[PDB]
Amino acid sequence: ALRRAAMSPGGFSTGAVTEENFQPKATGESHRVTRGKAPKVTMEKGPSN
Amino acid sequence: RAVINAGGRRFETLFSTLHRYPDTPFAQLFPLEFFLDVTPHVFEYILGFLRTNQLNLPAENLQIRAEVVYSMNQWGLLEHAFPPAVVKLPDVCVVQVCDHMQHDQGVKRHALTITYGADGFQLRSLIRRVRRDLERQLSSTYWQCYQTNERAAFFVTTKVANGTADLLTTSVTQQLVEHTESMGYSLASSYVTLSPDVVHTSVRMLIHNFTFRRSRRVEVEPGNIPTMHVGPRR
Amino acid sequence: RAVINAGGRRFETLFSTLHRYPDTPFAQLFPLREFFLDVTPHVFEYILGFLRTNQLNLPAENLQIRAEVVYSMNQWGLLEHAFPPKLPDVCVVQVCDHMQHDQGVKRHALTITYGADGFQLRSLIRRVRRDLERQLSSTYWQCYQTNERAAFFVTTKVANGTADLLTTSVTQQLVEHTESMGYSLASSYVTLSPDVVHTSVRMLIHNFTFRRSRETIEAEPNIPTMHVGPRREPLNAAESIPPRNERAVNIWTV
Amino acid sequence: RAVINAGGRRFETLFSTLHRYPDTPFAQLFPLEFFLDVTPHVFEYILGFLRTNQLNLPAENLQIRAEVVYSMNQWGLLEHAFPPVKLPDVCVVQVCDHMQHDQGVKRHALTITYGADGFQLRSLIRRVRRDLERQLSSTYWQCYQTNERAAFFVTTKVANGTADLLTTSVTQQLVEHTESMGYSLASSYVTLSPDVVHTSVRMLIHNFTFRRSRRV
Amino acid sequence: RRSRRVEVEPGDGIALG
Amino acid sequence: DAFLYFPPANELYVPGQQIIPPGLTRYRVDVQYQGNDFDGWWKSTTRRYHARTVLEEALAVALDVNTVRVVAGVIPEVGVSVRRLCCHVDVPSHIELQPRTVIQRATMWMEKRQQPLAILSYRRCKNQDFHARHSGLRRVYVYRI
Amino acid sequence: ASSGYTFADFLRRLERSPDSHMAPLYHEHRELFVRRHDMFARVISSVTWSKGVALVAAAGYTQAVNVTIYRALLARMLLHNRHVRQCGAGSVVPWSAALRTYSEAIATHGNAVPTRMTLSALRLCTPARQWVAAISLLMLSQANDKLTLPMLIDAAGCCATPAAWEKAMTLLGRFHAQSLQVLPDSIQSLRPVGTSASTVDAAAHALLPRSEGPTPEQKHILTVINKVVSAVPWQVALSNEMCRSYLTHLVASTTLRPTEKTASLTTAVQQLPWEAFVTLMKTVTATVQEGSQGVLLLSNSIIREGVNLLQSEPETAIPFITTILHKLPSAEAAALFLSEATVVAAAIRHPVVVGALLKRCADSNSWYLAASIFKSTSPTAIPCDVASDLVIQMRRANQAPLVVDVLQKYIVPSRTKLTEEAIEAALLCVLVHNRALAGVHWISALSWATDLLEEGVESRILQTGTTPSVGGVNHEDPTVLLRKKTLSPRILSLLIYICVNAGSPRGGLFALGYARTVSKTELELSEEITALLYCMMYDRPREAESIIQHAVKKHGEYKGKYLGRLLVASQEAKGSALRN
Repeated sequence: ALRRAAMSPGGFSTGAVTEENFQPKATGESHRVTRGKAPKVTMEKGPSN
Repeated sequence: RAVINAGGRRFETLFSTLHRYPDTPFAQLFPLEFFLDVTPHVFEYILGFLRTNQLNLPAENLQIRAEVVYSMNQWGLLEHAFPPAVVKLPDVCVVQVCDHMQHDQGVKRHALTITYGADGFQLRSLIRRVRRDLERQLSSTYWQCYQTNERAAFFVTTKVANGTADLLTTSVTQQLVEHTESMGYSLASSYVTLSPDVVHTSVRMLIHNFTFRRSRRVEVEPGNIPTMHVGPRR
Repeated sequence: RAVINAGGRRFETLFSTLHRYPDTPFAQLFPLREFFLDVTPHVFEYILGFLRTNQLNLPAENLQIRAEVVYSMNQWGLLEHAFPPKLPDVCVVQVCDHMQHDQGVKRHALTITYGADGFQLRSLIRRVRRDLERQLSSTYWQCYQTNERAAFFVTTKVANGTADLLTTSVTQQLVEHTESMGYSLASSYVTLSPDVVHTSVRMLIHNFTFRRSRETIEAEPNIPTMHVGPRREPLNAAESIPPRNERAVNIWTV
Repeated sequence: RAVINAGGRRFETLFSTLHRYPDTPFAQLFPLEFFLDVTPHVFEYILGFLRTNQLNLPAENLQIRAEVVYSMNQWGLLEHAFPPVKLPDVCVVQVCDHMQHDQGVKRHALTITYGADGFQLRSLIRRVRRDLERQLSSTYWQCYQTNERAAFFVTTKVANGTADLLTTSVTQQLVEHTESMGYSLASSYVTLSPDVVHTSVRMLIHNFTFRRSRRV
Repeated sequence: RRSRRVEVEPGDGIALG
Repeated sequence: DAFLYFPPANELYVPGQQIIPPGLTRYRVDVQYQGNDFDGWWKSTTRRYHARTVLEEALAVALDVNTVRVVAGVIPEVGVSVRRLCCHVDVPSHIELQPRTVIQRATMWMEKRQQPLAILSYRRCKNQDFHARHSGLRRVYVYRI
Repeated sequence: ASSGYTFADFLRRLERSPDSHMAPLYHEHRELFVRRHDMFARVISSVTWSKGVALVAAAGYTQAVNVTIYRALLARMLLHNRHVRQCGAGSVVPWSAALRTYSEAIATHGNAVPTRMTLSALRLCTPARQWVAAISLLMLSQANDKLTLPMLIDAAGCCATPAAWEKAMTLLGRFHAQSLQVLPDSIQSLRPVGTSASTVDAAAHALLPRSEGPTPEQKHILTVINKVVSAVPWQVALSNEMCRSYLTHLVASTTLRPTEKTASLTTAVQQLPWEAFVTLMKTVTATVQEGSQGVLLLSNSIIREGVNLLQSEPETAIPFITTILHKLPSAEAAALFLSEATVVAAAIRHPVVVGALLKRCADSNSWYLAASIFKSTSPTAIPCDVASDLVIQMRRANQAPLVVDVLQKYIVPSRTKLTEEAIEAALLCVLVHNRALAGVHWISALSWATDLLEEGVESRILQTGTTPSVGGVNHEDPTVLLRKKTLSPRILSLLIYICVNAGSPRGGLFALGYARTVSKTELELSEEITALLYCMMYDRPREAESIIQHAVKKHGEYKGKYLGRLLVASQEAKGSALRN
C-alpha cells in the first residue's frame, strides 16, 4: 500500500497535451486484470548508524 | 488671533493653543503679537506639538532635533512631550518562511510556516487575505491555512499537482509580501537556503528570509474542546 | 469666494471645494469671508490638494507633517473617505527549473508562475518566442501559456552554453515584460537543489519580486505543433483565399 | 523664456532649452507659463538633461528612476538621452561555473551570457585576456566568444589559490566592463549545488542585474 | 563600490563638454 | 408582498472540487455500530454481515430506490467499533423524505432483519463540496483499557 | 460497469451543468476532445453559445484548436440568434462575444481563417448595429487581401443604423457598381414580370411545389436591403431609385408568404409619415391596377384604405390591413379600424392581424384595448414577447381576476408561451385570485409553470441512434431531446404557495423536488419548508409552531416571517376548506 501511495498523484490532474507526451494503452493484456498494474516505488531502507 | 513673527516666517495661531499649558513659560510669555529668537524652522515642530500633541523629532535633521530639544528643555516642555504588541513597529522586520516541500515526478506537497520577528502585524488579516486569494484558486479540501500563534501563520497542502502547487506557493508569497509592505514596510532584501531532510528522500526544507525596512508609504498605515471522557460524567 | 489664512500663507477656495463632503464636520464647520484655521499651511496644502484631486499622498520623509496631516484629517473626519476602509502593488514571479545534465550537455524544463491574474502571459510568451526564434531553432525548445497566470518553457539535451543562453534570454524577457507593466524589480534570488538520489535531475527555484512603479499582428497557436523533417501539407495549405470572381475592389488606399 | 509649474514647485527655462529637440512631443507640448502634472523631482532631472545634455539616474531611488524613465519615454526624449540595436534599461548577466574532475585533475568552465545583444563582448574578452595573461600562462586557461553576447572561459589544471585568483579577476572585469558601458550594478546573487555525495558536475550560478544610469 | 571623492576624477570627464 | 419570495441559497467553480451530477444530490448519513457484530465495514477481496452493505440496503429501502452507494470517511478494521462514522451518499434529488422518516424506516428494516446498526443522523449538505473522506481533516479514536 | 454513459448522456450532462463546469467536464472526458475536432464541433453545435465559449477557452490551454472549432462556434451563435428571432423570448448573442471569438480565431490562425467566418462575424454584429466593428472587420480583411461582395452587403446591413447610414448607402452603391445587375435582379425576382392576379390564385392554391421567385441568396440580399431602406429617412427613401423600387415591388408582390410580407413591409415602412405612406400606397395600387411598371381625417383614410384592399379583394393580400394597423396613430384608433373594417372579414381571425394589433397597443398601454381584444374570443398564437409584456402590464395594474381569466381562457388555448417573468407575474395573480376566492387547480398551475414557459434557448441534442448516420440505415428520424424546463426560485415559491393555499402540500413537495433535480435550485430554508409541509399534510399545528420557533432561533428572526406566512396560508386554506 505504501509503495503504491508513493507513486500516486493527488486527485485528478491532466496537464497539457502534446504530440510527444502521448501515453498509449495498447498494453497487450486484459484490462480486466489489475494485479501488478499499480505504479510502485522500490522499498529502500537506509543504513543504521 | 496671535501673530508670531520669527527669524524668517510669519505665523498666526490661537491663544488657547498657546495656553494649552498655562503653567509654562509659554503662557507666562504670552499673557493675553510677539517676537522670538528661535528659528522659524524649529518653531513649527513646537507649534504642531501644542496644536496636536505630537512632537516626533526629525532624525535626519540632527541639528533641528538638537535645537528643538534645547528649546523645550529650557522652557520645560520636554518633560511633557516625554513624560516619565503594537507598542512600536521596528525599523527593520525579519520574516522567516520555513516550508517543507516534497517533490515527486508530477506531484508536490507543501507544509509552510510564516513567522515574524515582532508583533503587531495583523497576521489574522494576512490569513484572511491568503484564504481569499486561494479559496477561488483551489479547493480547501486540498489545502489548509490558519495562524498557530501570534507572529506565526501556517499553510498545509496534502499531495497536490505540480502546477497548482506552484500557483499556491506563488500566491502565498505574493500575499505575504503585499501584506507586510502594505502595513508600512518595504522589502530591503530577500534570500533563501535549502536543506535535505534526515528521514525522507523526496522531501527538503526551504528557508526564506525577508528583511523589510520601514518606508513610510503614502497611504495611511496603522501608525473546539477536545474530548476527555467517554462515559457519562457528573 | 472662501478665504483661508494659515500661519504663513493665504488660500482662496470655492464653497463647493470646501463642501465636497458636506455632511463631514470639515465642511459643516464653514456653512457658506475670511476664515481662520490653526492648521499648518503645509498641512492645508496637502488637504486642499486632496480636495482638488481626490488623491492624497502623505509626506513620507517628513513624518512630522505626516502626523499633523493625519491628526487634522481625523479630527475633521475626512480621512475615512480619503481612504476607504487592476494590478497589485507587488508582483512575485516564481520559476521552477527541472534540469538534466549529461557530460557537457544540459536540458532544462522550467515553469513560470505569477502572483496575480492581470499579467498578459500571452504577451510574455510572444516576446520570448520572437526573441528566441532568430537565435535558436524551435526544434530544441518550446514556450506556451499553460494557465491564466502561468507559462512553460522547455529545451532538449543541448550544450551548457546554449542552455545558459536560452535561460538567460527567458529571464531577460520575463523581467522586461513585467517591467513594461509598471513594475520595477525590487528583489530576487536563486536556489539549486541536490540531484535526485539515482538520477541526474536537479531543481532550480528562482524568484523575482517586483514593486509597482506607477501595425501587424502575428497568428500563433498557444500549444505549438512540432515539426518533423518533411512537411505533411503543401506550403500554402494554411491560407484561405476567396473566389477570384467573388473578390471586390479596394475601399481604402495605401 | 517660459515657466513650468509642477505639483508644488516652479521652474523657468529658455525656449531654446525646451526646443533643443523640436520634433519631440515634449517640444510640441510647449507651443511657444505652463502647467504639468509630473512631480518636481521627476521634472528637475529632465530639465537638467535638456540644459546640459547630462543624465545620471538615481539607482538608489528606484521609484524616482522609474518615474523619470517612463516620463521621458512617453515624452519621446529617452531615445535622445540614450541614442542607439537598443540597449535595455535592465540587463541580466548569467555566469555559470561548471566544475568537473577526472582522474584527480579538476577543471572548471565559466559561461557568461547577457540578456540582450547590444553589449560588445569582444571587449570583455579582450579585457579578461589582458588581465589574466599577467596572472597565469595560457596553457592552463582559455577564453573566447562562443557567439553573440556569450563568452566561454575554461581552466583545466589550476591550483586552489590560482583558481580563486581567476574567478575574482573574471568577475571584477565583468562588472567593471558592464558598468563602464553605461550601466550600474543593482543586485548580485549566487547559488551552489550542495551534493555531498559525488556529483558528475557542480554548478555555481551567479546572477547580475544591471540598471541603466549613465551613458557613454 | 568606490566612494567617489569630492574632486574631479578621470572617467568623469565625459560630463564636461 | 416580500415574504412570498424565499431567499435562494451563476455557480462558480474552483479548479478541483466535488462535482455532484445533475440528477443527484449528496446527503450525509452518520451511523454507528459495534465492531464485534459486523465483520468490519467492507472487504476488498473475498476468500456476520458487512455494515456497509446492510446500511446500503436499509437506505435503499427507506428511500425507495433500487440501490445506493455509501462511502465512509473512515474504514475501520474488523472488531473496531464506531461511535459516529460520518459517510455520504448520492441520492436522487426528487425524493424529499424528511430525515425522521428516513431514519425511522431504515431502523424498522434493520430491526426486522436483526442486524444491530444505528443511524445517528441523515441530512442534506448545505455545501455540496462535502466529501466524507477527503474533507475530514482530523479523526478521533479512543482506546479503552 | 453494468451501466455505461453515451454521448447523448454526456451532452445532456453538459446541458444541465452550469457554464463554469465546462472546463472540468472537458478535462474529465479529455479523451473525447483532444484529437477528434469533429465531435468537439458536434458538442459546440449541440450546446449553447456560452458553454461553447467556455469550452473553447478551457481547451485553449490544453490543445491546439483548429479553425473548424471557431467556425462551429460562430455558426452556433448565428443559430441562437435565429432561434431567438423565431421565438421572441431569448436575447441575441452579444456582439462583443462574437467579435472576441473572431479576434481569438484570428490571433490563433489569422489568414487561415475563412471569409465565411468574416461573414458570420458581420452577421452577428448586424443585430446590435455595430457599424464601427463592421468597418473594422472590413478594413482588416481587405488589408489581408480578402474583401468580398457578400461581406460588403452584410456590412451595409450592419451599418444601416441611423448613425452613419450614408456609409451603408455607399457600401450598397459600391456593391452595385461591381454587380451592376444583382440588385435589379433581386427586385424583379421579388416581383417577377409574369405573375399577376391570375397567377397568384394558383400560387396560393399550392397543389404543386412551384419553387420559383427569390433564390435564397436573393432573399438574404433582400433582407439586407429591407434593413437599409427601413433605416433611411423618408426623403431619401423616395429620392433614391433603389429604395423606391424596393418599396413599390414589396408592396405589390406575392412570391413571399404573408408573414414574411408583414415583417419586411413593417420594417421598411416603420419610418414613413402617414401622409407620405398613404400617397405611396395609393400610387402603387393605381399602377398595379393599371398593370406592371418595371423599376430598378383618420376615419376617411381608414375607409379609403379598406377600399384599396376591397377593390381587388385577393385572399392573398391580407396584410395590407396589418401594415396600416402598424402605421395607425393610436391603439384606440386601431380598435376603431378593426371595428369599421368589418374574405376580408375572414382575415380578422388570422393570427397576424391580431398580433399586429396587440403589438400596436403594447407600446402604449395594451391593458384595456388588449382586454377587449382577448374577450372578443379569438384565441390564436400571439407572439410570446407581446403576451409577456401584456401580462406584465396587467400585473403592474394590480388587478388579478382579469389576468387570471385572460390567461386561463386565451393563453392556455392556442399554445402561446410566455416568458419567465410573465409566468411569475401570472402565477402571482393566480395566487392572489385564489386567496380572494378563499378557480385554478394547483395541478393546472403546475402544468402552466412548465408547459407555458418559454426559455430563449433551443433543444439541440439528438438521440443516439437518430443522427443522420455515416453507416447503416437510420431506424428512426432524428429526434431532439427537449431540454428540461428549469424553475426559478421565485416561481418555485409561488408554486409552493399556490399548492398550500389549494390544499395538498404534496404538490409543493413535487415542485420543490423537480426544481432541485433540474437546476439544483435549493431554497435557503428548504429543510424547514419541507418539514412544515410534511407536518401540514398530517395536521400537526403544534409541531408546525415548534418548527417556526426553532427556525427563528436557528436561522434568524427575519427568515422566520416567510415560514410564518406559510403557516397563515395553510391555516387560511384548511379553515376555508372546513367552513365551505
